[PDB]
Amino acid sequence: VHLTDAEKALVTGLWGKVKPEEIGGEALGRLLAVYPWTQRFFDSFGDLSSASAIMGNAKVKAHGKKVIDSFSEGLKHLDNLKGTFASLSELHCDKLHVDPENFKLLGNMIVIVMAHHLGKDFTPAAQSAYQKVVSGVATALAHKYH
Amino acid sequence: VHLTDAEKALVTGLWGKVKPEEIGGEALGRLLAVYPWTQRFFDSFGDLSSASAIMGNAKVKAHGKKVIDSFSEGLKHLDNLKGTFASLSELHCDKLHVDPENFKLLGNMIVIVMAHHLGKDFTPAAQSAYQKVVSGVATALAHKYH
Amino acid sequence: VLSADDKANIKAAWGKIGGHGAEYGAEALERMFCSFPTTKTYFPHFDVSHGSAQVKAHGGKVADALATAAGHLDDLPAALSALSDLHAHKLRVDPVNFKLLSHCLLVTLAAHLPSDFTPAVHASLDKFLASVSTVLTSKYR
Amino acid sequence: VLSADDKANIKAAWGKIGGHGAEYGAEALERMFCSFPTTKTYFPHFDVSHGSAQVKAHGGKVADALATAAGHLDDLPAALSALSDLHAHKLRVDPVNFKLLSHCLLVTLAAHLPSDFTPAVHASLDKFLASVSTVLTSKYR
Ligand code: HEM
Ligand code: HEM
Ligand code: HEM
Ligand code: HEM
Repeated sequence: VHLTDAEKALVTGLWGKVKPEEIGGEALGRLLAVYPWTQRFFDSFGDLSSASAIMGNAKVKAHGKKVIDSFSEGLKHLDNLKGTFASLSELHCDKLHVDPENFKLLGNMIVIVMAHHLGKDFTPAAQSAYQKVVSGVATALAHKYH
Repeated sequence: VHLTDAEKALVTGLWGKVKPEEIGGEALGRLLAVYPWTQRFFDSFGDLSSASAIMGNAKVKAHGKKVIDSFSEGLKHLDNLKGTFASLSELHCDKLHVDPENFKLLGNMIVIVMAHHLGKDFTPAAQSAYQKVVSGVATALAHKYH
Repeated sequence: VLSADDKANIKAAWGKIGGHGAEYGAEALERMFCSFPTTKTYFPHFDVSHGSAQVKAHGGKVADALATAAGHLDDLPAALSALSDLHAHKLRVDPVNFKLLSHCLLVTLAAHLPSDFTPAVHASLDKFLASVSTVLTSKYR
Repeated sequence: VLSADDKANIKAAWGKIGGHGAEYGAEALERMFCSFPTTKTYFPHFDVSHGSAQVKAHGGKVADALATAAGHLDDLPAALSALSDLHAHKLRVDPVNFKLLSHCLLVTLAAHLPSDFTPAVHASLDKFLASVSTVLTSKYR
């Protein structure tokens, strides 16, 4: 949502320094391992019975890529995350029944995974910009909940 | 935010059946008693050392009225809670440093106080409409946080 | 932890509930489904219309568990151990939902017991339900 | 509760932190102030600029408390009892802020210990910090 032009540059600059597929696979996998109730939604994914199984699971990795490709498209529309995620908001609410609190948790995993990959380059200022982004994505995903 | 015209009527109808000053004094007082860390913001209010002291405190009751008068004005602008609470969002963030999670907690107290006063008239459908209202007020109050 | 006064308030409140436990549990559930529709998928076989039989029966199970807990304020982890396994390992209930049901039970009690639901009693009951929810979510690991 | 594997992961991780505890605590605090500016008012005397001395000193106090806790995984309420009084009764810290600082410490560890911060270790450390925060917020009453 409201990031300055400079803040947007900070975000998009660092995004070009990571490999999105890795960020997505690892963020989703950490979500499943750190908050195991989230596994309730992924019964079709097969073996999620340990962190090793989760990180070795092809379906988790593939789904992580779809999640992160949608995140990447969000980064190109920071001034309209509500519009950008409207269809996905409907999907998560009407079809999947995911409580919106979990959007915040996955956002937090994306933040932690970015720090894991970027190290000291993920400064306190960079983290603050990314928290604003994931907060906005979570708000947008929760918008069509009814 | 998005309430149908009928949902708005349900909300405003029941609002005309309570005494706002009572709702405000009691919601704020319950906030202070149920979640005591919130008292960190009200050192100037004097004795908040027990539920009895809180409910007997003139400043709490007076402040409860200001809070509820702002809530009442929000009920007249349900299609623009963001604009309606923009100045108060700035106040709570920049001057008061209240974490936005607490807006949700006070909203919950307003809901419980409405049930306390209205009894069976506060139906599951009425509660759902009011949850949408307080969720929207909390979102609006958090909007200008930076 | 729960103070002596908390325990007094919880005992007093649950005495006032008495035979209406199942009614209030059913209503708490109905309120949760209405305000927070995501919760309905935990009970796919339920008719969740006002006054339905399966809702009333399940409300009774919840009420029974809470009554037993109210007589076990000093050993909740032991008393709620079997239910903690069921909700975490089997049902995999999202922890947010315990907060949702607790809020709806408090709404239900306020709506039914206005003379008894004082601010002090409300504060004690909020702690009681939060303590119960804590045990019920303790075992994701 | 913390499993045997959790305890193993927490011990391994804190061994890897070793002498850098104060640095990481200071950074966790800086990250919290930057991402969540509401938290700054808890420390009105602080210069919160990058590398400030009071932040480093307080980071060291937090690090010391966490190191002691990591050697007390089976008696956290007893070990953190004095700090629970300070944070609830005196500082009246909003419980949300413990989640904020815990997240920032995890960010800090991921940024500094990439080889060691595996998903399994992350899950264990999240439980450790949540367990510590629980004790620190246990005493509002
Ligand atoms: C940053 C937050 C999130 C984003 C951007 C996101 C994005 C997506 C996308 C792009 C899809 C694919 C839809 C399609 O291909 O048609 C999807 C599906 C799905 N999402 Fe999410 N999601 C998020 C959070 C969550 C969370 C927190 C959960 C559960 C805890 C969740 C559960 C699911 C499930 C179960 C599916 C269906 C997967 C399948 O059947 O293949 N999502 N999401
Ligand atoms: C529904 C949510 C809320 C509404 C509608 C609201 C509204 C208001 C209003 C109208 C004022 C008066 C400003 C003025 O007179 O210039 C105010 C001040 C204040 N608010 Fe809130 N507020 C809400 C939530 C909270 C929460 C959750 C807290 C703290 C936990 C809080 C703490 C304060 C404080 C400390 C003041 C200054 C009081 C004084 O010095 O007299 N507010 N708020
Ligand atoms: C105060 C908190 C709670 C208490 C005391 C409680 C108690 C119980 C009890 C005693 C049972 C056993 C039912 C039986 O044997 O027939 C049960 C089952 C169940 N609970 Fe809970 N529960 C609580 C919170 C929740 C929440 C928040 C959810 C989900 C939103 C939930 C979902 C379920 C489901 C899906 C079942 C299985 C129902 C069936 O198969 O008939 N519970 N609960
Ligand atoms: C892992 C969680 C935490 C730990 C282990 C911890 C530990 C400590 C310790 C050991 C002290 C004593 C400092 C001294 O004696 O000089 C302290 C003080 C303090 N803590 Fe915490 N704390 C935690 C979370 C928080 C949070 C989330 C906040 C607020 C956002 C906070 C605010 C404060 C403040 C304001 C002081 C007094 C500082 C001073 O006067 O120098 N703490 N903490």
